Amino acid sequence: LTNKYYCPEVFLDAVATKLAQTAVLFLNVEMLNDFYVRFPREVEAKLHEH
Amino acid sequence: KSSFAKHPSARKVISDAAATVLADRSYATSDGIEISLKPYKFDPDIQPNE
Amino acid sequence: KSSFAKHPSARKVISDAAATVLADRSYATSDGIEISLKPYKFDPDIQPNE
Repeated sequence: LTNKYYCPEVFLDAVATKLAQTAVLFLNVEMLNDFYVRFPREVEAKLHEH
Repeated sequence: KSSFAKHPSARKVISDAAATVLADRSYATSDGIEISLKPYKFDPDIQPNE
Repeated sequence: KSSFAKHPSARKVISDAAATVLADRSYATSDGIEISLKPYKFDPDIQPNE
C-alpha cells in the first residue's frame, strides 16, 4: 500500500468498501430497526383511518 | 405475494405507510452516518488487509 | 522539559490555555462518540479474529 498515488484504483476501492461497511452498521441499527418497530403501528393506524 | 394482491387502494395505504416511516427516519439516519464518517473524511487510512 | 520549567505563572498560563481549549471541545466529542457507538451498543458482533 506504500505507493498509493501509483495505484489509485485499489485505494479508491478500499475507501469505498470501508465507508460502505460502517455506514451499513449505523443504517441497520437506526433506520432498519426503527422501521421494523414503527411500520406495523403505522399500518394499523392508517388502515383503520382509511 | 401477500393477501393484498387485489384491493390496490389498501395496498397503496400500506405502501404509503412504509414510505412515511422511512421518510421520518431518513434525515436522522443520514446525519448520524455523516457523523460516524467524520473521521474517515479527514484521513481514511487504509490497513494492509483492506 | 521545555524552557518554561521555571516561571510557574507563564507555565500555568500555557497549561490553562490547553485546559480551556479541551473544555471547549469536550461536549461535542462525547456526544459524537455516543452516536458513533450507537450501533455497537445494539449488537457488538464479534468476529473470530477479535
